[PDB]
Amino acid sequence: PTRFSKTRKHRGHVSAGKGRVGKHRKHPGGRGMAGGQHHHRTNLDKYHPGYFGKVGMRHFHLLRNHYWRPSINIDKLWSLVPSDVREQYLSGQKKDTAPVIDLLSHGYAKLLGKGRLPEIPVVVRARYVSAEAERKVKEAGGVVELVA
Amino acid sequence: AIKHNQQIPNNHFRKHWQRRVRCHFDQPGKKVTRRLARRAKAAALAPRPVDKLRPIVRCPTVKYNRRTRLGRGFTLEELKAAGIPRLLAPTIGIAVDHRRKNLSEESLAANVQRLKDYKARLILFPRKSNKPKKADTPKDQQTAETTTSLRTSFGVEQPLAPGFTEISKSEIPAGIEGGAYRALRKARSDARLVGVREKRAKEKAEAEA
RNA sequence: CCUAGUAACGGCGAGUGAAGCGGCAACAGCUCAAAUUUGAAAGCUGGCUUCGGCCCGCGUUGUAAUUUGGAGAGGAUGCUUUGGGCGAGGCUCCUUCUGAGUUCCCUGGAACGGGACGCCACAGAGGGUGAGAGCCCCGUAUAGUUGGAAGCCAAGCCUGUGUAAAGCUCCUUCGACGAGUCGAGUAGUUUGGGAAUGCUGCUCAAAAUGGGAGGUAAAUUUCUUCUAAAGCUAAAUACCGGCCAGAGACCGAUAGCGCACAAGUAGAGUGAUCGAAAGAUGAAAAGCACUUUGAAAAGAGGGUUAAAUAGCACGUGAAAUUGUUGAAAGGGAAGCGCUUGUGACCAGACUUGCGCCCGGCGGAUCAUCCGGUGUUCUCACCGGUGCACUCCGCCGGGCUCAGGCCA
RNA sequence: CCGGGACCGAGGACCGCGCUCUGCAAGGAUGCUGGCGUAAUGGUCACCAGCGACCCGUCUUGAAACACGGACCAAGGAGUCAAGGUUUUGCGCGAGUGUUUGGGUGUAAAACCCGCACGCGUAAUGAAAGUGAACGUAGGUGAGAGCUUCGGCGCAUCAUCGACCGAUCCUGAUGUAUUCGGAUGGAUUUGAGUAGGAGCGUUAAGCCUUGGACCCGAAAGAUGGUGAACUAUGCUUGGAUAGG
RNA sequence: AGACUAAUCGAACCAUCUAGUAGCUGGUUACCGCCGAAGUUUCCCUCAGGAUAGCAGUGUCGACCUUCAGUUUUAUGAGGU
RNA sequence: UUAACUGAACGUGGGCAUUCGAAUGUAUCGACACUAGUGGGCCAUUUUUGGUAAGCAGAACUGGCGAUGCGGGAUGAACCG
RNA sequence: GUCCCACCCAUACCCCGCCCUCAGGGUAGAAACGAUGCCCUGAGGAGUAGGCGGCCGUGGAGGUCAGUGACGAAGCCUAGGGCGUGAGCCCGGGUCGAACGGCCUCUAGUGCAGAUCUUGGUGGUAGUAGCAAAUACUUCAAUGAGAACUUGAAGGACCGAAGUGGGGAAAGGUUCCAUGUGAACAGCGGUUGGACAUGGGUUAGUCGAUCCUAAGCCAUAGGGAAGUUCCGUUUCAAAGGGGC
RNA sequence: GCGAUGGCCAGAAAGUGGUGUUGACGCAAUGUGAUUUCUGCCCAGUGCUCUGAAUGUCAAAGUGAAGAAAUUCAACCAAGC
RNA sequence: AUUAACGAGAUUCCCACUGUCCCUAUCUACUAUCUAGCGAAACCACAGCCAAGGGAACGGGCUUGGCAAAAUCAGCGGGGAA
RNA sequence: GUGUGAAUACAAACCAUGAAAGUGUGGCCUAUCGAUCCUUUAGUCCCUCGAAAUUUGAGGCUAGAGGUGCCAGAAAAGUUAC
Repeated sequence: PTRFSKTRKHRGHVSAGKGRVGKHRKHPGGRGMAGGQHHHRTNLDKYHPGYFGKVGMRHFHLLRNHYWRPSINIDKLWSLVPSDVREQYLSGQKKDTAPVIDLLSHGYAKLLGKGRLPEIPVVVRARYVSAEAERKVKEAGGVVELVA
Repeated sequence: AIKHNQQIPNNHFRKHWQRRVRCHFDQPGKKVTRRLARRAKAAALAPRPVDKLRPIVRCPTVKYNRRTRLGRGFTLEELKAAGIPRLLAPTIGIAVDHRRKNLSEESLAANVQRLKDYKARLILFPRKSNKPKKADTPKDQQTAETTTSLRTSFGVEQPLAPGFTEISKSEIPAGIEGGAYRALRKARSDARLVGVREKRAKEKAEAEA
């Protein structure tokens, strides 16, 4: 909508708000990132430190699929079972059954461990697992298998 | 000419891009044309479905390894096991994949089940009405409700194996002897040192003897 | 569409920049060289023929059948499969036909305008007729209906039939597979391709479990996946150049294409080429008969029209600039701001209102009660009774209050 | 304590502070009277009169300038659009969010419905192989709006001392494919981290980059074509120039 | 003679690339209200120009925290005009 | 760290307000976000450098013109109010 | 030169009225309110470059006024009125002939004095500069509305055979002749015209072109070049013509 | 400078061209400028030209050695300098 | 270095000649001039009397003074930094 | 309140000197010098060459050197009197 924009309030004032001494010429300073090392160095060194230079080794023909392994913490593990079944377990009316959660189906590969866990035995099937995660799931009463 | 804190721009507008701009102002119009073509195709193939049977297939990378999907055609070994002539198969709507082959036995077993229950649901009008043959339909179980999609009636039942199950306590197994984190570390280090360890062993035996 | 502004290239500066996987649209598979039919060139252009054939020619330095890696050839074994002719009925194209007022009054030159009364509607999209017309006219909506030509799809019927050809299951053994090509060195160009991604020129020039590829140069030993140097084939995709059709929160004659008009025309240059300006009388020309002045162009009367303040220099007709009439000022500029004065011209406001007393006129009907209805449930409406010191309207006289401008 | 003059009259029932207290000069003007009821008061325009008054736009420390543009009138005439960022305002959902590449349907370029994948966010750090976030009621201290049984509990945020994850430098337990593994404990080191999630889509404004980029403006450079009717040189074929 | 090559020659004329680039001249269209500057520091083949800090506007949030001050007094230090 | 519970930092508990320990003001407290113009200056009292001097060139604290009309110096951006 | 009385006026100071901006308060058992309203109190107002807020106009789109109009819509003229501080809005009088407004949202090719701006039109200068090379005209009569530049007769002159004579090549294209004629052209006039209108006019065995070659151009045999095409004209060619 | 297997010059190339229907009393490239009288010294510098005994320098290809290979190390080495 | 002849080549002197000059005067033709007919252009912020002052340091406009009378014709080259 | 040059006070090691307390992180103090890319050396015994191994080769991480004097750092000869 152009009916309310600052260009409609400039009609009648010569120079259209761009100044009388500096007249808004075409390209004073150069096009693009010109002068990066010469007259725009102050900007490129107060901000963006690290722009120039080379670092690290290179890698020909990277295939991103080789590096697919999304993770999941340990406090969100209980959010993988439906709500109605979940409340039955946490409220304490089963006492004799344990859920076998399969991370791979729900789209996870590694089970990291960050939070706490309630003292109910479970069974986890993962591709990768961390040292801290293993300890917590084991002291709760369950075990973790490797499935590939 | 940067003036403030911004993100360093990179806009690939430096050729004569204005000469190659594509606008899709005919999105609804095309849709209408496609639907007209489908109805014409459906009317030409009067009693037959529109699509063609595909087999079940597992995705080929380590990512996406879990899901399954439809393939292109059935392999020659699959057709032979179900007992279907090599040349008759394409005519009756079953496809064929010149260049796929079966390594395991679950995909083989899955696909032969697919063919077998399809042949049970297949009618087959004779080539001439006045002279029926032995492999044709006997003209009395010939009137029934038919399907036309063949993608919904024969799609993948479940791409991903059930998320979770339940088992009685005191039936949960025990892990690997020492941990399940030490198991991974050990299995990694072994493959790292396969070359050196074997070489050292071989030299000692030959040198001693 | 996403991968992705990612891996990578780059005076590693400015900048440049793909591919695999994943979801969908559309789906369709195949033929030649390398084999001896060898118990019978079984093949083909041309000419003549009466339609059955014949003649010359091509060709054994290889024309048909058979085979193309999915295999296949050669063997057994038992099963199964294969020709013609009709054809209801349906789908495309053009062409015949389709409901309702011009009723009554007013303004107007002319109703398609205003008022009163009606009718049709699977049709109130659009245009014309003397001004905004659903019913004056063309068309518009729905499924049939008149007639005709050429094609397609197709329910189901009637007919032959073998040692000709085809398909499946097993096997000792065989199993032919594209050369100045692949590859290497060197030079140039190009790519994101980095001890060199593709292409091309020059030099060297292969092999049979061989060869290529496996994104960092080399040697040794394994592994994975395909089978090049011969060929054909619809659909999803691009485009307004050609032929047609439907539309727009687009422009409205200095705009919109250079062109709404006898526009790529008139015109300029030796030439390649450059390239405009220009829409609108009135409903209907009814485009001014006749008299008179003038050599004529034309003028004045007189006519047509609702209007000539529409007269082919024609709808409406602004400003710059000019003429006539009326008013005013002017001793080397004019215009302008604050404040009076003279002259000309002019908008407002006031011209009564309310109340009380007395007299006259006319009317239905004040308080109260009874019945019915509504509603905010205690306040009202309608019908009857109520009949003159009650109520209402008007006129005449008197009185209080207020109301315009300057002081 | 008594005179003389000028300018002004805002507000619109009582409510107040007071005094000389049947009232008042106390929280803002009333009373009596005259002429005229129209050009009289008032307004617009033209002219004379007293005082004042250099031509606009622009560059510039400085313009009325002997600085530049401008004879007059009518119409045309200049910060826009797209992709990608960023902060702020309004809206929907919320650990999730986003239908429209596509399909179904339709009174048909409208409106309505559908879901597999996918993008951003939910986890960081190293060049990399890799590893990967709780001792405490998710800590202690000083302030903090608010609540409170009055003792205290203390959101957001500010300052400070600690704890945990990755990288770097030391330390080197039980074990053992005897050369593999790296527990435990430290360090004037380091991170775009954790420590009871805040994001995704869309609307509007300012700003930035590439684009013809607010509008008009070069001396040059390249690709492809047309000219010896003037003039330069030459070839073939012709013509012309008294009398001493 | 840098002379002539269609009034054009120290490199002809015509169309396209082409709206070629400009740190340089010129212009940039209605009204009212509130706030209201700089020609200075550092860097650049920088000196008719840019980035950076400063001066300015708008939008807010935390309290109404009771803190602050281009100033004076009292006590106590430094200076070489 | 010291010969040492001798110190150093951070602390628990208690005591000292009856008056929180000079004047004046508080017509303006703290923090954050995004961004415009500017980056040629000139004049004056006092101090002062080069120059014979200049309506010349170059500096320090402050006040002005630029960006500002009004009354006075007859006239005049910088003077007096 | 020093001292002492009175007096004169700034947009400065004091008091009062009015406008706006900013700040602080009151207003529901609602007899209540464009609550974005009303009422009470105090202070302030200069400004280029620049920032923000509020309002007014133009061309189109959705909704609504059951809006105006041939008994006169839009447009234009008007020292005729009213409103607003202002951009602007509303009415009276004249001309004209078919469509047009108010309110809330959406949308943009949206507001002009300048740019030696673009196109079109018109002025002062101004009835001014000027219409002066090539020796030159005069009398009578006729036609005609009108005669210096039409015709006849008579005078006076010039070109003075390297002519202002008589014919041609290039170029021009009906300009040649007759009859008639309003306006336009013949830089004055015009009955006259190379102008305007209507008709007519160019005859070849003997004059040319057609035939032959010159300087030169282009096919064929061949060889280059990605190609449009460049070379090649007797060349490394099986190239013909005469009789019955 | 040149005896045609050649000198000077055109062309992208060619079974292509100009000088050339030419052959040193000729073709091609330069300087001075009638006649008369003359035209001195300098080969260090910049150019042009001449002979390869001298080995100083030296590319691709070729030769020898090490290595399992990529590769590295050595001689030999045309014209020009 | 000289050099006969030649030159619309540059330079100095002499004889004859003359309005080049002392020093100006007169005559003829065609315009300019007036009339009848026809009839443009450059240029132009507004315009057009001076002296001094200050000012962007040389004003037509400002301040202080001088002054100041309609409408016009032929010449002129100070100024309008034409 | 960026970089370069230079400087100050500690911490953890290993040392010199002195009987000892102590002193010493270049010259008694104020100047004496240098980015990205590339090459080269030192260090661990470290990571990678992405089908799997072993040795060559190459690429990485940390610290120095090869230099920009226009010294916050382009690679660069004249004339125009056409």
